[PDB]
Amino acid sequence: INSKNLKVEINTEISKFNEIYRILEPGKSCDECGKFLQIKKFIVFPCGHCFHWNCIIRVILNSNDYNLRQKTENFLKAKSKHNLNDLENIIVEKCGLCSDININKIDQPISIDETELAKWNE
Amino acid sequence: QQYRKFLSEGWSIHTDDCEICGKKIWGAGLDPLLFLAWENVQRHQDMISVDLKTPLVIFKCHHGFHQTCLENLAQKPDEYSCLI
Amino acid sequence: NPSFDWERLKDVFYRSRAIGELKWPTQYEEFKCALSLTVIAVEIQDFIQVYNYFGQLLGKINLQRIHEDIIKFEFDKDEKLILVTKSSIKIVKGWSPLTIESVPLQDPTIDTIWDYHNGIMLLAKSRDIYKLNGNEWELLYENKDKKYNLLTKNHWSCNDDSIILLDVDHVYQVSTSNGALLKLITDSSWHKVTISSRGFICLYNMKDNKLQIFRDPARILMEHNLDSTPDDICWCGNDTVACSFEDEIKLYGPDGLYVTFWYPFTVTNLRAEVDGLKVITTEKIYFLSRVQPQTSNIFRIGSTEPGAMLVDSFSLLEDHAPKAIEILKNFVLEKGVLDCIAAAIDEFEPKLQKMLLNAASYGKASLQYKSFDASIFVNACNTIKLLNCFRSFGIFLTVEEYRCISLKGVIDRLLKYHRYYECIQICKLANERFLLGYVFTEWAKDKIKGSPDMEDDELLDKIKSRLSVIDMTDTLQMVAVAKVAYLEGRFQLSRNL
Repeated sequence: INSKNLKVEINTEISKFNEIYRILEPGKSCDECGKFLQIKKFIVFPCGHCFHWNCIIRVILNSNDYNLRQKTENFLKAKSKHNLNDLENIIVEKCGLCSDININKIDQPISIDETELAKWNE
Repeated sequence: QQYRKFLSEGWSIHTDDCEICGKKIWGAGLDPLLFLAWENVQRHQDMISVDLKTPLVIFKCHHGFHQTCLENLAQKPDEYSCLI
Repeated sequence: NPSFDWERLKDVFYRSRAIGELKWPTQYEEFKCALSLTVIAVEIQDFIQVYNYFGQLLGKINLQRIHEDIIKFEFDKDEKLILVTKSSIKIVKGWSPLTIESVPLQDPTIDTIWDYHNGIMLLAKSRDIYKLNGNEWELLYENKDKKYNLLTKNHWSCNDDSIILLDVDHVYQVSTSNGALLKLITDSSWHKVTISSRGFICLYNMKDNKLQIFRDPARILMEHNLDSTPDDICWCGNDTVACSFEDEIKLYGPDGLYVTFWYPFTVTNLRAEVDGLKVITTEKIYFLSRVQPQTSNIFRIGSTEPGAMLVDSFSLLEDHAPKAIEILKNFVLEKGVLDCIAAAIDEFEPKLQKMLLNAASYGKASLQYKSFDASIFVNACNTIKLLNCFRSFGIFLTVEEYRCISLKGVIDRLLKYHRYYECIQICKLANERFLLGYVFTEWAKDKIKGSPDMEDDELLDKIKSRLSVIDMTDTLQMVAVAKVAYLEGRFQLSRNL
């Protein structure tokens, strides 16, 4: 009975969530890229975030995560977009700054050392 | 799991403008007044005072609409519904 | 669960973290160890060694003999190691290009030195106060041959403002702003005095062992009697006095409460930094501190308020998901997410921070559409990065200490020790440009003032090729570089720059 009630509640919530977005754009807006939101596209997330559909795809390519990085590499962003639904689903999954992309970067194993210390040091 | 995965994803806009006043909000060709208005803010914060006080409204239909434009149709700002 | 380490005095807990393991074979600690801010200075027979908290060597000084047999060496607020001699005071600026400077007395005829603490001196006889200026002394209240009958140095301690000097009959405070004497007590026999940064006082008696912490005269905040004799009475930083007994620390509190902090090896010299009680052992380093209320309920065994159950929701997630979803209907999702965000800010291990951050992230989707600002989460996630990067080169610091001194204070401490590549990498990750050229100008000055047997063309080529990387215009003045080049034989290079 509890499982049936939970399933009914989940279905009702999912049905209500459809076509009820009602998200709003502020007088003038921008983020991540910095330049201007209204110049390329309107990839918008909740909790007030804005992206250009290009800065976000640049972030995932530069992100330290491996499986997601190679998963997008099948299309190479140039091979074939097909119906673009696959790219739309892949790109729009995280907030960009409030998600695991930046949380998993608080240790910074990267330390660029290429014997260049002999030049710009000592 | 399906319900949890459907509460953080965002949405884009595929259309180029609304369907009640034409114009354009996404593609190249914006009115220079909007570009000047953006320059007024985030540069010196001198004074943002202009008739351009219409915040765009994004929907699941991705069509997109203004607020004053929808207000012209005697629509209360609590039951915004796309015209499909 | 981290609750094992925590003990409990009245109404609060005290943490005991562990960071830094410095190795010395048998007794290389010996004696006469100086310690301020993770720059430990230790001698053995004829050498002075300076180390970090990670055991790496940093420099070497006291080679050859400078005469004027040394009595003490102390650090200061700018890590410029001061050395006190019999007839003058020495200050060291450059380690490899040695630049020892000396300041003598204004009249080395009668009496030279008794002792010297932070910004304050004391001569042998006719006890008088001299304030330490830039490179000279400033006179203060003059003794009328009726001040003190003190017997040893343990009868006075300096501070930022007050210069309270203990006596055997009457404690006599002196205001350093005007150098004005003022009696404080009428009947006492204290033998040891300690003072806090905020102005708190602590007075020992070494007979009927007891303590008397002071904020103002005639008011007693505590009369905690003590047993046996302490060794290194110290402070935790405007919080509570601390005492130790060889291989033990006995933290105290109101109504005579006790806290035990047993450690394996021993307790060597101890410091009393701000909100810290940095303990140096013979093999490792500890950071005894105190819990804070915002993080005192998430990890506390048994909790009901928001927090410590959002973490429970996240831990329960991935199994029995309906239960985890149903949990988020009893506690308001405002205090819990705030505490979760401002809970990983002051963590040490890079594993609890990840869990706290992802738990806090799973605290915003269920919240209202536009009711909570998202800037706090980004600010916390960005401020974790700087501390994590800092705890890689050797320097260790907390969030509160990082507030006391600006980023320039951190950059100077590492520019001092001839590490010109590390610094330039903090500025990139910290996303700053104002303090960029300040590293380059120092590096250029040191390079010009370094190797004298160079050639003008190649030196200019290097000094201008290294400028290509930097693309920023602030504090990049090279007029000083040209002047210091002109200050010595190189004139053509100075003109060409």
